[PDB]
Amino acid sequence: VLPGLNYVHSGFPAPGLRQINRHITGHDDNGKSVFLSTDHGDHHRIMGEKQAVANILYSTQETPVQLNGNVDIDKAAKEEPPLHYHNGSIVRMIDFAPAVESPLHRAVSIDYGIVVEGVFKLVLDSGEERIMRQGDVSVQRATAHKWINITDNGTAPGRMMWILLDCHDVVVNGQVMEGYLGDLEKEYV
Amino acid sequence: VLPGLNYVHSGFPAPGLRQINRHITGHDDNGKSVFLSTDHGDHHRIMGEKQAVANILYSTQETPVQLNGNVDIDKAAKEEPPLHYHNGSIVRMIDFAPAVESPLHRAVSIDYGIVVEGVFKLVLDSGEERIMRQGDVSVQRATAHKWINITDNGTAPGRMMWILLDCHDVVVNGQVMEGYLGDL
Amino acid sequence: VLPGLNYVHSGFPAPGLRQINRHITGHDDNGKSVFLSTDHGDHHRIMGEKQAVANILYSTQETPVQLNGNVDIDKAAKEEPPLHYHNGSIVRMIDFAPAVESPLHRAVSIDYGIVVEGVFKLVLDSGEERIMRQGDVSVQRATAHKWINITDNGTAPGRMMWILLDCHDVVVNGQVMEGYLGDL
Amino acid sequence: VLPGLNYVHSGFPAPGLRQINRHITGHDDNGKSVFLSTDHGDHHRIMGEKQAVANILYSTQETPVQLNGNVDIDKAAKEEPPLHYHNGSIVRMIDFAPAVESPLHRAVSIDYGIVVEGVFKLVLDSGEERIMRQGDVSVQRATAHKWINITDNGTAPGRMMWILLDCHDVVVNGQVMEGYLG
Amino acid sequence: VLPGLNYVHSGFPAPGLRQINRHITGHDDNGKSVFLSTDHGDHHRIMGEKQAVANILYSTQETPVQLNGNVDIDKAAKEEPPLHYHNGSIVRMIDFAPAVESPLHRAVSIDYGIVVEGVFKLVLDSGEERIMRQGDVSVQRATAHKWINITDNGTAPGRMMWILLDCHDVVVNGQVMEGYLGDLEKEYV
Amino acid sequence: VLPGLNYVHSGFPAPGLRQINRHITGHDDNGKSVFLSTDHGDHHRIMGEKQAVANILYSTQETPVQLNGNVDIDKAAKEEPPLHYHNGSIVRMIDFAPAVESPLHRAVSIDYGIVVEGVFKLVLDSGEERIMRQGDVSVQRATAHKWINITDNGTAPGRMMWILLDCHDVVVNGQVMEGYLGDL
Repeated sequence: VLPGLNYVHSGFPAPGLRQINRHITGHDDNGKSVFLSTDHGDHHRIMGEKQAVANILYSTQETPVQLNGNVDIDKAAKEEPPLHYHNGSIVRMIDFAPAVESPLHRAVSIDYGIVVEGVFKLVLDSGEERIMRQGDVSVQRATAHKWINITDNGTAPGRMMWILLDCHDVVVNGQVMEGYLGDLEKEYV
Repeated sequence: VLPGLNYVHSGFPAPGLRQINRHITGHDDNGKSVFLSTDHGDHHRIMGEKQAVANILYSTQETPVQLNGNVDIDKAAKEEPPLHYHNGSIVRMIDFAPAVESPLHRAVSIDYGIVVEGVFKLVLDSGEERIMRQGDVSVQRATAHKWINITDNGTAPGRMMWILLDCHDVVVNGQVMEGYLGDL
Repeated sequence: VLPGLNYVHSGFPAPGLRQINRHITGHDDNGKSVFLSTDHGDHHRIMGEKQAVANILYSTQETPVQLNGNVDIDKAAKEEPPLHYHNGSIVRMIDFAPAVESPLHRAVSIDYGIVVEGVFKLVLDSGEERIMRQGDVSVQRATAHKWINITDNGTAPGRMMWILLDCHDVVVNGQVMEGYLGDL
Repeated sequence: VLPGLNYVHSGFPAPGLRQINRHITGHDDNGKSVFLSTDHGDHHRIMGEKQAVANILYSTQETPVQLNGNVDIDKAAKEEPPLHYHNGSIVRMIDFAPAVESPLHRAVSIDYGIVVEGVFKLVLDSGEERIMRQGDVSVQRATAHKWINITDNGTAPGRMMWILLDCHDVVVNGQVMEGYLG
Repeated sequence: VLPGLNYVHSGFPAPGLRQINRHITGHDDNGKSVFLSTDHGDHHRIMGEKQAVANILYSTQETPVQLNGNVDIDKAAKEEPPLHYHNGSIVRMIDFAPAVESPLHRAVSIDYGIVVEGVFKLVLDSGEERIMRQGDVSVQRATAHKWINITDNGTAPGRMMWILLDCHDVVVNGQVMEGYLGDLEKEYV
Repeated sequence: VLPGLNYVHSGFPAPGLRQINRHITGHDDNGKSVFLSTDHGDHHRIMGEKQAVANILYSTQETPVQLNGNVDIDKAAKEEPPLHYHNGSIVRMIDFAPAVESPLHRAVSIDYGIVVEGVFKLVLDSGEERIMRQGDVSVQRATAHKWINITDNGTAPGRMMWILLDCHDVVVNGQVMEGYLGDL
């Protein structure tokens, strides 16, 4: 019995989770600050056997970010970003079906994670774990981890949000700690 | 009478809001991923007349981030960051006392904002406004803006979180839109 | 200014409200009771200027209900039902944008209503009114009424669910109280 | 050992669940739509060894419903309805004590069910199941089933509401699927 | 318009508020500690025009309390208690209909109060005021005050609990701050 | 492993629970009722290996309480109170870390306890148990017991509040039911 099989029958948001509002601000051609768009995000991707849906709320591809000509908005909208942009950022929101586990993986990236709804178990490859509840924040520094939805004893969906930044390769005793994705590689090709 | 006057009496968290847990992961000498610390953030700063309190959960000063020797941790904890870091990031959580309202201002920054708890009204300098409830996200693109806590008709506290990133100067029709800190 | 202009930007569900699961049971080869469908409902209809979205959870067009060969399933899915079915039922769920309110209307219908999420004001053409919160239940006996979403002082979406049954024309003082659809 | 033994100690509502409002509208003598009632429902019945309590919010005994002279209100309040009405409807609300199970049963009836509070498990006679959280909707088409209240790992109460309508008898492979009460 | 007119149609609890569980413990004839009762409280009382309902969870009429022979249980169930007991305690829970105000009054007793559900406003005779949300605690030291239910802009019910203990008379510069109940004398003894 | 080991890293409130407002009223020099203080309680005390934290909201030391000259306020602030006060009262609030248990103990006092947030299990020395959810009240009459935090399957913090009053020694079969603190 695979957890969360076919739970996500309508893309984002997953059943039991609220639809969201993404506001994007900008400047008109008279210098006034205006609201450019209100939507449900972008680049909704169904993951696993319909066990989770991802939602890319924004992305940047350069540092510092160029906002003139609304170039940043169109680079974010015209292409589905990969796991992680070099010298840039991605804001990734994921809806988890009940009891759904992500594979133990490592992205070479510093990742600010915040639980938006539910309870999540952050497990590392050393066995160490932390239970993270709503509002809890993590600073994942290119470490090997897996995320586990444990909301209501594995019967409720949960939602998490990540802001992924670029990092240099972590070296420990002259050895580069290599990034790997396991079963998550099929979800970003 | 000033909104939120002497509401925050014990720093972070503000009355009515929950204490947080911040987890920072790292690497041990053998090469396994380990949890380096669990705490309530860093560099708490009272704002206004005890009308708010800020919480700096992390910050980076270069891109790509240098993680070796835990130097990112050291820089993040050594000194309180300014409004915004060139070629870097800041995670800033803020608790608002009831009905507390920020000054109209512009930071030359792109800001990812999420409403962690409460109901906030985002006001831009053109009068355009959007009410933001828990879970709603904004991409503030170097815009002159104002944040208003309106949770439960101005009787409850609210909490926001921003991730502030470095951007180039926004130039509209030849004129640099310069950022002002302002005051109400 | 319209109460909910362009709030519902992605159909059902409305922003701030949860996606649902609709489960339909049935019988298989050898008379085992099984699940036939788990979906988001059927017959989504944007109402107003994206001020509301309606969801038809189920409907029947006859009494008693004919279930053999799954004909009630086919009828319920093959065509979007009207306001109400003669000799039938409709399970219609509606999401209201903030402060959105229905026009003063009458249906020749006995409607069971339950507030699923939010707070609503039910006003009759007499002026009498009642505030209904979650779990509260209404039996509208072919009366002329309004529904006003008032959740969080007009800043939060709400959701109602109705079961609409057919009824005979109500007659007062020899007058048939004619149903009218008001504005919408 | 019994899941909800002696939990419901004051009728409706059960400990941990909210008291409700039921509003019934009607017409006065000059045609104005007015409110006739505000109460806690009707025909409250304790079930089992005080493991649950039912609340009948309304019922109709004919289709289409006859509203004139308020004879429907009279019929709905004068006698406790049975499990279901022929050519009729019943709105039944049930507060489940923690972990309380419903017996495996079948009624010849189409039931619209909505979780009002808590988390329930819907098990059918073939073993298949679906977990239903607040706001989820089920259409029970004369199938054999049970309801298990699993709210907060069996330590919290939950509340369901059903609208039971009449159906024709279900025949599969020439056999009429009989009802039973387990 | 009377704020909570005919809102409490079925006594305790008020519509929109939860029925409760009061557990009372004691000792068996063998010295082991046991649960003596589980119920919805005692001495339910409708206040005003079905505008509120009180629920007296327990009371004591002596200091220190005598628990032998269960005489404190019988004394608490035998009579409905007055506003406050001399040399004793009263745990009074009150369900407020939406927007219901208590009258300005002064009970000569120190009252611990906690908001159980909703948002209440505590206004004092000088006009000073505090908004009290679920979880907040007030220590009422024989002051003249009034409680206002403002839950969800006066459209939702709320619930307060109090523990009323005996105090001496408050004397300010020779003057006795005398008790008075205003409109609330209707609802006691 | 020890439940809640090092969970409460920043005193009161524990991570996951809200900061509180304690309001104390009194009289000014003219005889008007005014608010004397708005704070987070008093006498915060960590318990166990950072597994819980207690917050003494108020206390009295005499019956009836003396309030003139604010003597009761001073007596409540100047000393951290013991387990219970003779002829007096203690309002004790305690924040439990996930899955945290108190030892089987007896205090010779009558305790008015309410669940502020979470779910607790009250186990008595006879093995009988009750599950108490938010808003439920217990009257403890000098009985041997223990408190278990079972909030969200042992993974969430909980909060109780007691009011302890003095009581005469309980005698059962000519033997005094001695109080004891216990050892896990």
